[PDB]
Amino acid sequence: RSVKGLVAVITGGASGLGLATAERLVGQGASAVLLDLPNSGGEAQAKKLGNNCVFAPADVTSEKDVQTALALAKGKFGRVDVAVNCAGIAVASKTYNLKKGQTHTLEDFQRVLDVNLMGTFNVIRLVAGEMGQNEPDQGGQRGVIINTASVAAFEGQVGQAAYSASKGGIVGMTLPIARDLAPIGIRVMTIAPGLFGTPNFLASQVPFPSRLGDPAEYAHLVQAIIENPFLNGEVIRLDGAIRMQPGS
Amino acid sequence: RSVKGLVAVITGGASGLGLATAERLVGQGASAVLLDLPNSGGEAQAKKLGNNCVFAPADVTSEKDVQTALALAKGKFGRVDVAVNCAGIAVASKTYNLKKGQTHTLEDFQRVLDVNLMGTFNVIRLVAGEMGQNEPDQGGQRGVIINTASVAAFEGQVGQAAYSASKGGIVGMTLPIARDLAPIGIRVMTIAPGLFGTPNFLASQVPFPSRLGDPAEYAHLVQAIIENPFLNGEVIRLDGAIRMQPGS
Amino acid sequence: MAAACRSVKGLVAVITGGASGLGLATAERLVGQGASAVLLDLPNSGGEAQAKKLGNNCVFAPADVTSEKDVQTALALAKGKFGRVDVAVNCAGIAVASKTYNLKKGQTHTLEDFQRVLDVNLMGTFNVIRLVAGEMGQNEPDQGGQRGVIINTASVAAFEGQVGQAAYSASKGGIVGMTLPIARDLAPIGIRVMTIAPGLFGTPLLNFLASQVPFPSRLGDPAEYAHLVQAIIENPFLNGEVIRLDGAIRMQPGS
Amino acid sequence: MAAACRSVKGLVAVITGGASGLGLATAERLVGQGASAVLLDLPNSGGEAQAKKLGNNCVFAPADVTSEKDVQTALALAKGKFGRVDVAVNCAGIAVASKTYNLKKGQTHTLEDFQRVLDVNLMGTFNVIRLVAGEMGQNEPDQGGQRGVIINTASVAAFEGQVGQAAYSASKGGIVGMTLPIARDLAPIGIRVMTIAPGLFGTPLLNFLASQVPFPSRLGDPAEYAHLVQAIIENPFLNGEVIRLDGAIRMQPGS
Ligand SMILES: NC(=O)c1ccc[n+]([C@@H]2O[C@H](COP(=O)([O-])OP(=O)(O)OC[C@H]3O[C@@H](n4cnc5c(N)ncnc54)[C@H](O)[C@@H]3O)[C@@H](O)[C@H]2O)c1
Ligand SMILES: NC(=O)c1ccc[n+]([C@@H]2O[C@H](COP(=O)([O-])OP(=O)(O)OC[C@H]3O[C@@H](n4cnc5c(N)ncnc54)[C@H](O)[C@@H]3O)[C@@H](O)[C@H]2O)c1
Ligand SMILES: NC(=O)c1ccc[n+]([C@@H]2O[C@H](COP(=O)([O-])OP(=O)(O)OC[C@H]3O[C@@H](n4cnc5c(N)ncnc54)[C@H](O)[C@@H]3O)[C@@H](O)[C@H]2O)c1
Ligand SMILES: NC(=O)c1ccc[n+]([C@@H]2O[C@H](COP(=O)([O-])OP(=O)(O)OC[C@H]3O[C@@H](n4cnc5c(N)ncnc54)[C@H](O)[C@@H]3O)[C@@H](O)[C@H]2O)c1
Repeated sequence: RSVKGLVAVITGGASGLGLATAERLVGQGASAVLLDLPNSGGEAQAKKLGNNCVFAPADVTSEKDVQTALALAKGKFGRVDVAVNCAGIAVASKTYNLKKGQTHTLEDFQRVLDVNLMGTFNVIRLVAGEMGQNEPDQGGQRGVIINTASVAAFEGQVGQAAYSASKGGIVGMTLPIARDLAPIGIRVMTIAPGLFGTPNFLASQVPFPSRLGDPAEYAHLVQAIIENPFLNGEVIRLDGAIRMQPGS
Repeated sequence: RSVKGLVAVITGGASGLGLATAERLVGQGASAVLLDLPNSGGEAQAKKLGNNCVFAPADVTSEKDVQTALALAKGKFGRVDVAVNCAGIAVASKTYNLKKGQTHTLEDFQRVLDVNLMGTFNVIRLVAGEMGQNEPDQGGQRGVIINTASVAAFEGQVGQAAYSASKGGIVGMTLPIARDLAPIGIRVMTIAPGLFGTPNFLASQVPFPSRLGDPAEYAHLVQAIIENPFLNGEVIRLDGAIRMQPGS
Repeated sequence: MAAACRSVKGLVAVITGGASGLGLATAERLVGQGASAVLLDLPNSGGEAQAKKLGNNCVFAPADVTSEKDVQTALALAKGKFGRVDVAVNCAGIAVASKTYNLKKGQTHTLEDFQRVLDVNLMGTFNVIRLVAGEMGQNEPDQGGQRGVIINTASVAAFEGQVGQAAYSASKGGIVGMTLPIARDLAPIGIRVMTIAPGLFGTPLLNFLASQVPFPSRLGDPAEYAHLVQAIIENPFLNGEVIRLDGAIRMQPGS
Repeated sequence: MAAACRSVKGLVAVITGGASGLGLATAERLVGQGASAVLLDLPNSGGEAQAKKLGNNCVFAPADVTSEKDVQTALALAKGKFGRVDVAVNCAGIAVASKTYNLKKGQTHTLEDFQRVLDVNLMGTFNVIRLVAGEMGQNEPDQGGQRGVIINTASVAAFEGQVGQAAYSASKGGIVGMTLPIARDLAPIGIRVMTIAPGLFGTPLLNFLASQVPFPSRLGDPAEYAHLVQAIIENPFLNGEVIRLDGAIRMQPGS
C-alpha cells in the first residue's frame, strides 16, 4: 500500500526516532499525532510540520493520558491506522560492583520497565480498541502497530540490565500480541535499532556503514513495514551489522 | 564440582519447580533456604526436608523482605553459593477482544511484570552482594544464579502477552547481568521450561516424551548448571521439543 | 542526512532463480522501478522467454549456481551487457520432503537427496556470493562508501523446520549461519549482506497451507518478497540480519 | 516420578570424532561412568591406540563420516561388539579460515574449501544420524518409551561467526537448523535429538583467545563438554534444543 491518508500516532514523537518517523510520514502524505510529554518541545515540532500534524501531550504510563491523546487523535483526524512506539528512557547502572560496594537501585529498574515496557503495552492495548473501529481494508487489515526494542534485547552490555530487560520484554510480547490481534487484522512488528544519532568511538564500532544510524533510516523501515502487508510478528535489527561488545 | 555443602536460596521454594529443586539439592547434600510468601506452606515443607532446609518468608518484590531473607540465610548457613529464581505468577488475558469489547487491564500487566521480572531482578541484585563476600574458589567462582523464564519468551500464545513480556525480560537481561558479574565470578544462567506438572490435552502436544515435564527434570538441569563451570550467559529450553501453537 | 544510495533506479541486479517465483517477482519489480536485471537460471528454464517479456533492461544468463565456470560466465555476461553489478539476489533453490527415518516403512532418507539440496541451496548461494563479491570489489564506491548489496533467501524452516524438512532446513540454516560472517568479511569493502526468511508463498514451489498463517491468513504474494528486497536495497543501514516475511506463522511439526 | 532412563551406566555410545578432543573426552567420561564407547574416526587417526587405553568397554571403528559404506561398517561393528546402540554423539569436524573475498590480496574463497567443510561437518553429521536412527529404531523402547538419543556438535559460530569463518559457520548453522526437524521426525519412535554449541575449547583444534571469555576467562576444558553430554543423556526432557557452552562469550568480528 501507500501511506498517503493514513493517520499515525507516534509516541516519543517530539524527538529522535519518533520525530524522524513523523517527518517522513507527513512528507509522504500521512497525518501524524506526536504523543509526548508536556514540555518535550512537541507543540513547536507539530507547528513546524504543518496542518497534518498535531501534538497530544501524554505520559505513556498513564491510562488517562493515553485515553485523552487517542480521543484527540479521533477528534482531529477521525481514525487511527498506525501506532509507532518510540517513547523510552535509559539508565546505565551495574547490577552489583564489588570494588565500589554499589548495588543497582530497585527504583532505577522499575522506572525503565515502566516507561519502556509497560508504557508500550499501555499504548498498544488502548490503540488496538481504536483500530478495531476501522472497517477492514480489501486485505482484512484494520491497523499496524510498530514497537521499538533495541539490539540490547539480544546482547546487552555491562550496565544495561534494566534497559535490556525492558527491551527483551518488547521482543517477547511481539508474537503473542500479533496472535491476539490477528483475528481483527492488526499487524504487530518490532524494530531493534543498533546505535543511532538522536539526542566517534561508537561510530567506529559499526561494521558497515561505519557510522551511527541516521534517524531517517529508522523512519524508512517504519514506512516499509506499513507498506508490506505480509510483515507480522517479527523483530528486525537495524544496526549496520553491529554486535555489541561487553563494554565496561 | 559437586553440590554437597553448597548453600542455595530458592525463591518459590514452597511449591512446584522450586520445591523440586530444594528436594534434589538437599538430597545431594546441599543446604536450602525456601524463600516464599507467608502462608505458602513453606514452613511445613522445610520441616519435611530436615535440618539442612529452612523457610524464609518474603515477597520477592520487597527490598526489605529479600534483605531479611538473605540475613536469615547468612545467620543459619554462613554464606550463599547459589540462587534459583522460581517465584512467579501467570495471567491469561487477551490484549483486546473485539467480539466481547474487552481490553487487557493495565494492572494485570503490571502485576505479572512486578513479580516475575522486577522480583527476579530484586533477588539477583541483593544476592550478588552476598555472593560477593565469598572467597573465590580454585576457578575464581563466587556463586551461581539460575533464573526461570519460559518458552513463552519465544512463542507466547494468545492471552500470554503479560507473561511473555515478563519472561522475555528475564531472557533479555541474562547476558548483561552475566557480563556485570563476570569480574567477580558469579555465573548467571536461565532455564526456559515448556509444560511441567506442577500446581491430557497439554501432554499430547509435547513431541517426545509426550507428557508434561516432571519437576525433578527441572531440578536435574539446575544441578547440571551448578556443576558445569563453563555454562554462563545462556538460556536453555527444557521442553520435550515443543513449539507452542498460537492457541485461542 | 548521511550520503548514501537510497534508490534502485539505475542499479544492475543479478537475480539467481530469476526465471520463476520469488526471483522473477523481484526482477519484475526492479525493472519496473528503473533498474536492470540479469536472470541467472538453468539452461532448461524459461529464463529467455521471461527476459524477453521484461524488455531491454532484462537479460537471461544461463547457469547452474553449483558450477564455478557457469557463474563466472553469467557474471561476465552481466558485465558485458550492463557494466557494473550493484546488487545480487540469491533465489535459486530446490526442496525435498523426506523423513530422516520412517520405522513403519523401514525407509531411510537417502544421502544423495541431502547432498543435492545442500549443493544447490547452500553451496550454490555461497558460490554466487564469493564470485559476485569479487566483481563488486572492483566497483568505485557510491556516495556512502558502498560497492554492493547481496540478499539471500533462507526460509522460516531454518528456525521451525517440519517433519520431512531436515535437508531443506539444514540448507537454510546454513544460509542464516553464514550471513553475519560474510557481512563481516565484506564490511571493509562496503558490501552489505542480508537474508530474507520467507514463510509460505504462492509460487510454483506451492488452501490448508493458507489457513495456518495468523494474519493475513493466506499465502504470501511473490510481489511482497520483491517489495522487501527493494526496501533492503534502499535502506543503507540494514546489514548482517535475517528478516522473516511470513504473516506471523510459526510452523507446527506436521506429518 | 515419570519412568525413564536417567543413567549412562550400561548404555552404548557411538562417538564420531572419538579419537581426539571433545569426542575423546566424551568417551573417557562415559566409559568412566559405566557406559561402553565406540570411537568412530578416520583410519589414519589414533583411534585404535585411544580405544586400547580406555579398556575393554571401548573399541575403535575406522570410518569417514562422509561415506555411507564406512558408517554402515562402523555401526555393524558396534552392534557385533556391544549389541544395542543407545547414544550417538557427533563430534567429527574440521575447520578452515578463509575470507569470502579479500580485495587487498585479490583472493577469493575457493569453492572446494567450502564444499569440504560442508561435507564433513554437515553432510557427515546427517549421514551418521540417518543410519544410527535406523539402528536405534530396532531397539525395544526403554522404561520411558525411548529408543535413542543423538547429540550433535554445532558452535557459537552458528550465531556469531567471525571474519574468515563463512564455511564453518554455514556448516554449523546447518546443524542448528536441522536439529528441530530431525527431533520432530524421530519423536514418534522415541529418539531425542539435541545439539551443543561450544565456544572456544582447549583441544588440538586450538592466551588471547582465553582472554575474550567473560567468566571463566579461559578456554573450555573438554571434560566440561563431556559433562554436558552426560547431562543431556540423563535428562529425559531435553529435546530439540541447542545449548551454548561458552563462558558467556559473544564473538567480535576479528580480522
Ligand atoms: N538512539 C538510539 O541509538 C537507540 C538505539 C536503540 C533503541 N532506541 C530506542 O528508540 C526509542 C527512541 O529513542 P530516541 O533515540 O529517539 O530518544 P529521544 O530521547 O530522542 O526521544 C525519546 C522521546 O520519548 C519521550 N518520552 C520519554 N518518556 C516518555 C513518557 N513516559 N511518555 C511519553 N513520552 C516519553 C521523550 O520526551 C522524547 O521526546 C526509544 O525506545 C529508545 O530506547 C534508541
Ligand atoms: N509449571 C510450568 O509449566 C511452568 C512452565 C514454564 C515456566 N514456569 C515458571 O516456573 C516458575 C515456577 O512455577 P511453578 O510451576 O513451580 O509454580 P508454583 O505456583 O507451583 O510455585 C510458584 C511459587 O512462587 C511463589 N510466589 C509467587 N509470588 C511470589 C512472590 N511475590 N514472592 C515470593 N514467592 C512468590 C508461590 O507462593 C509458589 O510457592 C515460575 O516462574 C513459572 O512462571 C512454570
Ligand atoms: N515459495 C515458498 O513458499 C518459499 C518459502 C521459503 C523460502 N523459499 C525459497 O525461495 C527461493 C525461491 O523459491 P521459489 O518459490 O521462487 O521457487 P521456484 O521453483 O519458483 O523458483 C526457483 C528457481 O530456482 C532455479 N534453480 C533451481 N536450481 C538451480 C540451479 N542449480 N542453478 C540455477 N537456478 C536454479 C529454478 O530453475 C527456478 O527458476 C528458494 O530458495 C526457496 O527455497 C520459498
Ligand atoms: N575445540 C573447539 O574450540 C570447538 C568449538 C566449537 C565447536 N567445535 C566442534 O567440536 C567438534 C570436535 O572438535 P575438536 O575440537 O574435538 O577437534 P579435534 O580435531 O580434536 O577432533 C575432531 C576429530 O574428528 C575427526 N574427523 C575429522 N574428519 C572426519 C571424518 N571425515 N570422518 C570421521 N572423523 C573425522 C578427526 O580425525 C578428529 O579425531 C567439531 O565438530 C568442532 O567443529 C570445537
